[PDB]
Amino acid sequence: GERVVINISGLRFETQLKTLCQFPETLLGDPKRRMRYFDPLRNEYFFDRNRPSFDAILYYYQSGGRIRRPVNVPIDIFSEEIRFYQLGEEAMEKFREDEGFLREEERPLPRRDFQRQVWLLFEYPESSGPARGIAIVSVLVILISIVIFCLETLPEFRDPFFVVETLCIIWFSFELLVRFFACPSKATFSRNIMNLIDIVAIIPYFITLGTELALAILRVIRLVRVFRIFKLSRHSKGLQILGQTLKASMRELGLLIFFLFIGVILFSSAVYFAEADDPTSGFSSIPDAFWWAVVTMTTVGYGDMHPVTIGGKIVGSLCAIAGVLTIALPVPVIVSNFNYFYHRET
Amino acid sequence: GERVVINISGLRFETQLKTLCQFPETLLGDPKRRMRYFDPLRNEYFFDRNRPSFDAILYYYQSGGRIRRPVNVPIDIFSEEIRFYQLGEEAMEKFREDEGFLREEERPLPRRDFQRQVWLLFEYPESSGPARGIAIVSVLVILISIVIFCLETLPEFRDPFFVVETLCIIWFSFELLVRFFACPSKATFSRNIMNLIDIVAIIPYFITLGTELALAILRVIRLVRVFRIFKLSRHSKGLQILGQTLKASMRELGLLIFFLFIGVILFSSAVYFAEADDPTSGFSSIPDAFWWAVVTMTTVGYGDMHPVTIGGKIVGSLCAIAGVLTIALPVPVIVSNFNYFYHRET
Amino acid sequence: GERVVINISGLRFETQLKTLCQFPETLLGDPKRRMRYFDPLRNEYFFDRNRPSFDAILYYYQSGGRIRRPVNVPIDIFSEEIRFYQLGEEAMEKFREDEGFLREEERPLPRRDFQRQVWLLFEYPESSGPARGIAIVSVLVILISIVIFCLETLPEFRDPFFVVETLCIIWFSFELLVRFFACPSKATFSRNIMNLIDIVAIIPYFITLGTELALAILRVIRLVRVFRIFKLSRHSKGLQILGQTLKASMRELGLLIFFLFIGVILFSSAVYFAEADDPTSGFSSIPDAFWWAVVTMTTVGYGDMHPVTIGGKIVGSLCAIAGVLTIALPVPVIVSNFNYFYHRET
Amino acid sequence: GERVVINISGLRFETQLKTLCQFPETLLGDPKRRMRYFDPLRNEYFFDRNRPSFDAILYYYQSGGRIRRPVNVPIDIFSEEIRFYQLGEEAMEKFREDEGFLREEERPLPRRDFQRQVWLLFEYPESSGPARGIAIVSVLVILISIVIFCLETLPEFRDPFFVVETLCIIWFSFELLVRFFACPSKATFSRNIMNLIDIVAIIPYFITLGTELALAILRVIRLVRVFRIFKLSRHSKGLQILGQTLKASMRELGLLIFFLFIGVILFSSAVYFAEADDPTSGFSSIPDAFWWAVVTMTTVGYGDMHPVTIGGKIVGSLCAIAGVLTIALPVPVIVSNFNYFYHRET
Ligand SMILES: [K+]
Ligand SMILES: [K+]
Ligand SMILES: [K+]
Repeated sequence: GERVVINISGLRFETQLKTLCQFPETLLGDPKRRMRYFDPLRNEYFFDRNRPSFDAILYYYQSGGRIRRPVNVPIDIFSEEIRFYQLGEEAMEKFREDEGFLREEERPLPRRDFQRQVWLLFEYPESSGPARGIAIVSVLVILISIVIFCLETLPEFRDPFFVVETLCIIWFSFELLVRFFACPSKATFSRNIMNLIDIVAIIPYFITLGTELALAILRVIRLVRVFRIFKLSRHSKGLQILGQTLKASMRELGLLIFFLFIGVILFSSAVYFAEADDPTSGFSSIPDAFWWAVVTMTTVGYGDMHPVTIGGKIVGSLCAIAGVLTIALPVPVIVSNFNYFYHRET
Repeated sequence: GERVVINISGLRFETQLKTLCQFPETLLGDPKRRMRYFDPLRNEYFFDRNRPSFDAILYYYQSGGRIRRPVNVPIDIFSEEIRFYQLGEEAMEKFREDEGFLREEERPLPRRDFQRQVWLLFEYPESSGPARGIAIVSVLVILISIVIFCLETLPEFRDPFFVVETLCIIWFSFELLVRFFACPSKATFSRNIMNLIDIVAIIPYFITLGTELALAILRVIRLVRVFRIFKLSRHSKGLQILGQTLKASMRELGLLIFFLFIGVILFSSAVYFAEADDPTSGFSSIPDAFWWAVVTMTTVGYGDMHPVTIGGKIVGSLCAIAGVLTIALPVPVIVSNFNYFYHRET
Repeated sequence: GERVVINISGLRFETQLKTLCQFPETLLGDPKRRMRYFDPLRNEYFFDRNRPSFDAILYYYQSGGRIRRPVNVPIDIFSEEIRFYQLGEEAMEKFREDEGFLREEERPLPRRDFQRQVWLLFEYPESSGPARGIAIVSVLVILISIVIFCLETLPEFRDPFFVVETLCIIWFSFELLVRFFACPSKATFSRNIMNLIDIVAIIPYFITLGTELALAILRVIRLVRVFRIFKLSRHSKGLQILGQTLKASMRELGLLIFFLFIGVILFSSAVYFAEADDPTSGFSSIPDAFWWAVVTMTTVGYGDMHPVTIGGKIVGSLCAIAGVLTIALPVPVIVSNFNYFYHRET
Repeated sequence: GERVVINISGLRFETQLKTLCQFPETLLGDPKRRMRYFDPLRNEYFFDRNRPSFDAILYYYQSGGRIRRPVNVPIDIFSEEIRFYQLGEEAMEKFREDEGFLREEERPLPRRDFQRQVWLLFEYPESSGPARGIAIVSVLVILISIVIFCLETLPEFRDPFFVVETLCIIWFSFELLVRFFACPSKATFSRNIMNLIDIVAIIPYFITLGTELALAILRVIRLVRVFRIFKLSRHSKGLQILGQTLKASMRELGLLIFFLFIGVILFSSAVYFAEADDPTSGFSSIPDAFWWAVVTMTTVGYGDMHPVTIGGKIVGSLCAIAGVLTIALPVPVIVSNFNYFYHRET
């Protein structure tokens, strides 16, 4: 039933020896490290230190390791108070996990001299000079492949285009093979999103050459060749934050599309029933005002043609207001996700 | 005039025995449960516990049951401190009512073996496999009734449509009767909004069949058949949150419509008086610029036709600014109501 | 050099007798009211009370009347602690002036039996039944005068209109005379904004009748007859909050108009210089793209006609982005003013 | 091993004499200034003062000069507590640098009687009457030069314009020479942005006169004459805040333009591939839907012409939603920068 008096510069605390011996790897736990500060006469351990920090430290032992920082104590002061009390790296990364920093992982490096040099050359551009050369050459090759895609579909042209496209495909396949064979773990390579993007960027050229030298299919292939824009996400950090934002916000995008569908059916029905007994109106069905309701609710504008009645113009006024209301509701959640993932960098 | 000294790990509190005996059902109220911690020599009750939590607990007795959590104490720590002090379930749900959680109701179940099984089968879809089957069949029947409504009004057609519509009405009436006759309390059934929606979804078919086998009326009936979209609110949780948001925000919607009316009258008057002495302008009245002012203030756009004078274009510039200002003012209150009801789920 | 020990339920405070006698109208100031709580043996004044509240109360005397509420003490608890300490109504309305409530004025009533009855009948509608009758009759007369204004300017008509307009003017002048002759202070009557609005609502009828029974002038008079919409601000509380918002935000409205002017001159110059060597473009001057730049920056839309070059479409893309940026900057300050004046009601 | 007891009105603190002597220029550091408050009997220094402020002051010595204000202490109370403790102007501007006020610089004045008078006359308009006269004359000359620029390019005219333009250039060069020769430090003059703006405002007149009395070049010169709008930034404080905002937000503007480029390429590709097998569609290439995708994503509107298929209208619906999402993401960071630099004035 022995007690112990800990005096943090005038603010006197008291507890049991069991609570101090529950963590016998800290400053106050072992009976010899804390006799550094013991005063024989006053029977107390005088720590000329910080007082709100010590009431948080004393709660950590009582809570059996549950941790929190008081709201009136700054992070650096509390950090070096944890360090002074030598609570433990367990308690330190508990405090980090509690505050919410993502400082937990360090990705490995290949176990050889040759692999380490080519993997750090082709993967980490901040290292060397040749690394920045590979980065700038890669961004330029991606940009000219986009230009070749759009110029292919111009009507003055429809071969130099096949030669430029096959040079771009040679460079893409070359750096994909070099990145694959120089990686540390091949089990991780078929889980990165960017390596899947590079594979889908080089596939349709090879299947076109195969079936060409051996309706919906060829339209799918000509629209799947547009996924070479997403090869810029390796060199752009705002695009990676945009992908993280869009993955964290999938319920809000579904709600946006669902609310717009409900409003389009409702206001198309209303404007068609308001303009049926008028032979000079343009709405001939309810599936004919769908596009008018979409461009009125989003505020793009349908052009000169307008409802022609009085009830149709009252319905159009309500459609223009209701779209602003409908769209403005799930969008602050998506911009909060963006602000979170974006300022997480600092 | 006896005092009592309560020592929360060094932080010494003092009060009267009357204040402790005012709640004689707690830990400190009865004279035998709190002699667990009484120290005979120091004449104090040593609780090796949390200090800001205890100043809140000591205030609860003094305030005669008024409760609050200090701003520097987290909710779980204060919750188990209330639990340790055994303040009472009265004090615990007072603390819950103070913080503002809606954890108060549990809706009943029918008092029989048969009724409980069919009511939980047709009302709670998360229970069983047949429950999810009934849910998916119901959503599919609602969707094909919407498709039948719009395809009915196409002009290439205007019978398979009557057969599909009467099958949909048979399913709606069947599940309405099964939900009605299997419910616990029939006094609650004519107060849910969704049961009223189901009744209005099946009424106009039956009154059309009745008066057909026995202007504004038939137009009202053909526009009241569109309320089958709101039968999706039973299966969608975002739509229920949208209804709660729109009911909590009825003053702000009235202010939005009132501000837009004031602006439409004002800017229509101004643009007509700016373009009266010009024979090539299109505004022939003040009730002819109402629609131009609506689409300019909302930013939809009126199309190619524009004011034709210099004063008319100065008035149009001010209309385009004033609509943004007018609309942007009552909308943050509606999106705060949405964020409240939406994150209330977690 | 006498000290005094004040013991707030265990938390011991200490000060000088000079600091307590500096306010000798309070509980601790006079030497007989505070001997209610003095303990002769322990030489202290035991107040079984609230501890953070007492450190704020002890600071009030030291600061010579400067007051503040601690951030960890709620408003009702601190209010009744001020009341318990009987600091003074001076200190109580200092605390109210510090927190920022507008509970300071009570507007007078006429000093007679007859004047008090007609002034409360015609000014305060929440009193009686005839008061609500006068309110509803007034709103209906204002609404039919607005309808008469717009129907006057229709072209099928251009007398019942003169009879309806002269009945509306008789009612406006009647209630203006009754409100003027029944008011308590006639010095305040020519400072309310609403009485000036009523005078401007009845003036142009009388000057038209005078000069008619005795270009810019008559156009000014026909546009000054539109100020009868603002007679609804007496019966509407959202419109009064809108007027307070617009008066508090006059620097931000000037910045909005100035930023839009800078952008219109800049992008009109750029699009004209990008499309000068092309005979099929529509911009013939820099003062001919002013209206295109206004409707592109505000997002209303100019219609089918578009820049016709490549440099003109690059300039148009930048105009569409820059308007969103320019407009979005001074608008959160205006909506914060609105939220302040609007939630000030509760 | 001597200790010292400091009693802040009942709240007793304790520390070592080394910690107090570490700053021997303050109130508690020198052994004679603090014997003002020493009580010989109780062996303590009684400061009838503020208690949370003193725990912050005691931490300052322990942290070796690191400073912070507690979150529960207001700024004026803590300021005069620092002043009472005479911590030092070093500690006072450390506290100011910690809170984040920009009260650090005072710009010099010329070292002569004549230079000081003309520099304060032509640079500081708030001083005198002639200073405000120079300010109003300068703003009027800038405004008529803008009017001359636009009226020059009207087609009814294309000499009074050369005379008005040469008078404006004489005034600009005159005040530039007077401001240059009367300044204190000529090393600072070629680093202000506004003096560079004045030089670029007077250059192209002189090079036109030189090469005229001695394609892309003359188009560059006729578009560089538009930089006379930015001479209003000396007389306008909202424009200076806009320039500070736009310089602090250069990463967010690049992200806005990059996200819009990605979306334009994506939705142009999709709408062209959705409308290729239809001879009545208007999209003939992917570089022909670029402008439609820009005006649909920004909500300006493309006019009457619309996608003509069903897949094209589904793609157009997604384009109209995706632009709102894309644009709304980096814009709250720019408006937070604006609010910061704008309310920094108060
Ligand atoms: K538009
Ligand atoms: K728009
Ligand atoms: K349009």
